[PDB]
Order: sequence, then structure tokens, then C-alpha cells
Amino acid sequence: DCPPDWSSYEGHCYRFFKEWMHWDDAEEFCTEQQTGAHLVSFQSKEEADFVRSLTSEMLKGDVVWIGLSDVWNKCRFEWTDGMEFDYDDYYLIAEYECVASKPTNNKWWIIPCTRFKNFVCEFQA
Amino acid sequence: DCPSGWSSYEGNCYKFFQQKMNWADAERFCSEQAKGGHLVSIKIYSKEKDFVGDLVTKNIQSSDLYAWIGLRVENKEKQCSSEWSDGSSVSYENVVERTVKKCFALEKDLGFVLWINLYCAQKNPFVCKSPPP
Amino acid sequence: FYCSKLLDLVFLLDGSSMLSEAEFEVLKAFVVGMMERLHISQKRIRVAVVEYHDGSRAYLELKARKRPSELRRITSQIKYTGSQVASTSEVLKYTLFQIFGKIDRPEASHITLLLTASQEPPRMARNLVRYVQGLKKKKVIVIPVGIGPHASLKQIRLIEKQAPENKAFLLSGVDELEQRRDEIVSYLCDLAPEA
Repeated sequence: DCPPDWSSYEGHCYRFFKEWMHWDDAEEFCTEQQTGAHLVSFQSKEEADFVRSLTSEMLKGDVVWIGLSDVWNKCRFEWTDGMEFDYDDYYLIAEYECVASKPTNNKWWIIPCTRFKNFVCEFQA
Repeated sequence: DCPSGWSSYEGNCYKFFQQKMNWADAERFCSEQAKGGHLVSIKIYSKEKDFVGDLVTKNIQSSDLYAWIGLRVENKEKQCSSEWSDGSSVSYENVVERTVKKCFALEKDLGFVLWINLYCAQKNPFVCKSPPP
Repeated sequence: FYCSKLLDLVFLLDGSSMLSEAEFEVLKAFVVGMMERLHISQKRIRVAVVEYHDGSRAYLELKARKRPSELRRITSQIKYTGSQVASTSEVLKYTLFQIFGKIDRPEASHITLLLTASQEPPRMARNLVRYVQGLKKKKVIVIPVGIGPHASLKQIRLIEKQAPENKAFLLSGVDELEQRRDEIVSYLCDLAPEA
């Protein structure tokens, strides 16, 4: 059973934090609440909609941090001229952006991870 | 030698174009300006960067922030994180297609030598590259 | 060994908690030992000493009148704060925009010896390149010195790649520093003018 201030759903526990930190602080903050916790992850749309009801006391047009980070440096690149290159030489080539959700329309925003957002944590045991 | 306009570096011809276009459009335009030409390609930390860096700094003018280069995210999904922070696989997604940044451009600061991925649909000037004709 | 050139030498000490208070003193010690091999003078070698965390604590500025023994004294007493974090990109922006905000000694070299014993988050290391490149455009050489394991090997590599002068030195820990002096010192001296 989910701790106080946590709403259950298909086995897990969630919680909307009105804290204002960056993706990293966000992710780490979650892990330091209940073992196994992380930023929220949306498997199906139903899950999303369920996390949406928890994020209602928030403004219209804002976004909450979700469990996805550094989405550009995980990519595989290539040049038009087909030039060769060793990925080790491309350590921080792209921006360090993470994903934020807009509960209203559940649209994911890929923004810089240095931005302060409200967030949602999750865990099941 | 290099065709009038195109500058030469280590046996190749580079050229700056003010004409702001999107990523693919600037690429096509390069593979139509010479045989075997595309958006410039940079050896991450080679003196070639300084060349193209200065290459643009001199030619580009006023206040343009970016200049496209021939490097993009090959991935076709809208983002490249295949797992959530909890280890769970990334299947379901909703990425807002306009925040999708797969196209690399040089940045003005430090004299166009700092890379950055931008929205490919953006209209920016550029640099073309191609071997000797 | 003894170095007497036209140098602007900046010691940047990784004052994080990734170093035990006792280990910090070994760091400080190394900094003081290289100073006895330096001809510290306003016309020869000028040194600044900063302890950085998420911010910068500067215990020594290039322009100073205190005697070099007085200067070596101030660095050996550099208080320990074992900060939670110790951002390398950030203390490089300090150096870029403060120490060398202006270059009053155009005839002299400018070296920042960054002694780092930790690793900063990519959210921040995403600035490492532009600050190292900015210090380059100001004729400021950066020599990263990796003290131990917890030193981001990839982040140290980032600082190097920025220029041929930017050599690095990988060390197992602070003790090894004690024996790396001669090398570092001498390497670092061969890039500065004279007379």
C-alpha cells in the first residue's frame, strides 16, 4: 500500500511534488523518498491520465518532469559526407535535454534539464 | 585550386552561404553546388574547426546565431532515450515534434566553433563542403 | 629545479568532499612545493590560488605585494570545506571572467593548473568546452591534473582536446602528486617567455 500522500494505480504509487528543481535534482529527489522510486514513467495512456489527476493544482500551460533524460546524447549520429568518427570524441556533443509533460494534453516537451519544474515520483515496492 | 568563392582547407573546398534554409534544404543545395558536396563536416577538435569557425565569422555578418553543418541524429524515433530512469523500456511516447532537435549547427559565440543541435525545420545560413573539381 | 619566467600561474584546487580533509592538506602541500620552485614576483611569476566547489574561494590573487613566503603561508592554511560538489566548468568561468578578465601582462603566458579530484554532472560539464575555449581565446592555457579515480576522465579529456598546450596528468591520488612536481613544474615552465 502506498505511503501517505501517494495515490495508487496498477500496482504503483505516485506523488506530485510542487518542488522546483532541475531534472537531476528531480530524479535524485525521488530516489530518496522510497527505495526504487524515480521520476514518473508513462507506459500506457491510462497511466498518464491517472498522473494527470494528481497534477491539477498546477497552472495551465506548465510541465512536470518525467523519467527521461539526455535524449540527444544517447542517439547515434552521422554526417552527410559520411565522415568517420569515434563516439568517444563526442562526449557532450548535443544538448543535455530531458522530457517534461503537460498534464492537460499530455504532450511531452524535450527541454534543457537545467530548468526548474514541478514533478511526479513513482515506485511499487 | 578551388572554384571562385570556395575556400580551401587540407585539399577540400569550403564556402559560406548567407541564404537561410532548413537543414535538408541546405544539404541539397550543397550536393548541387559541386560534385560530392554537402553541409561541411568537422573533425570535432581539428584545426579544420578553426578554419570553418573563422570561415563563417569573416563571411557571415550582422547578427545570425547559427550555421548548419552536415551532422544530424540518425535516429528516427523522436528522441533517443530507450529507457526511463527506472529501467523501464521506452515504448509509449508523446514528444512534441517541434522540440525535436536532430540537426547540428555552429554557434556564433566563440566565433562559430561551438556545436549545437537545433530543430531541423529552422531557417539558418550555412557552409558547404566538397573535394577539388 | 627552478622556474623564473613571465608566467601568470593559477592553481585551481578541487576542494570537494571527494578528498578527505587530511588528503586536502596533501593537495595544499603540493601547491606549496611547486611555489618554492617558482620565482614568485610581480615581474616574474605571479600566482593566484582558488579553492572551488560550486563557487570559488580565492586565497591568492596574481597582483599582490606580500612576500612569497607570506604567500606560501597563505596557501598552506587554505581552510578545508570538502564541498558536496566541485564544478570544474564553473571555476573555469571564474578564471576566464575574473582572474583574466583583463590581460595586463600581454608579454607573459597565462596558465591555469586545474587540480581536480572529482567529477561534475553533464548538465554542467556541457559548459566545459566553451569556457576552456574562451580561456583559449584569451591566451590562457589549461593543464588538467587528474587526482585519482573520482576524476572524470572524459571531462579531463574535454579540457585537453581544446588546445595542444592543454596537457593532462592522471594520478592515482594525492600522494602521487608529491612525486609529479618536477614533471608538471618543468612542463609548465617551458611555455613561458623570459626577460
